[PDB]
Amino acid sequence: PTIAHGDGRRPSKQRTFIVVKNCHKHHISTEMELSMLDLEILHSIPETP
Amino acid sequence: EVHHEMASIDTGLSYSSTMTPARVAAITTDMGIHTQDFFSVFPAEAFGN
Repeated sequence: PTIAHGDGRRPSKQRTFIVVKNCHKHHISTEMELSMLDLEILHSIPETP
Repeated sequence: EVHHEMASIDTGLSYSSTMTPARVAAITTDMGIHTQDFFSVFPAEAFGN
């Protein structure tokens, strides 16, 4: 909004802003080293305690 | 263009509203050491030679 001027200094025009807002696309990445000799017993089925 | 005329009448016989300096929010100009250039503000006058 704007105040309508009372005097004849300048015409109290309307105001609208066209603003463009650029987004912040972030990438987060860790690692988790996991040993394959646990994967080998992951794939095997167990039968003994 | 929408005009809006408004009329204000004073229903009191004397003053009814008061202004006062409350707090200096800022001193805009500085109190520095300048000088009005008289060769700029009285530019027509000059010496003989």
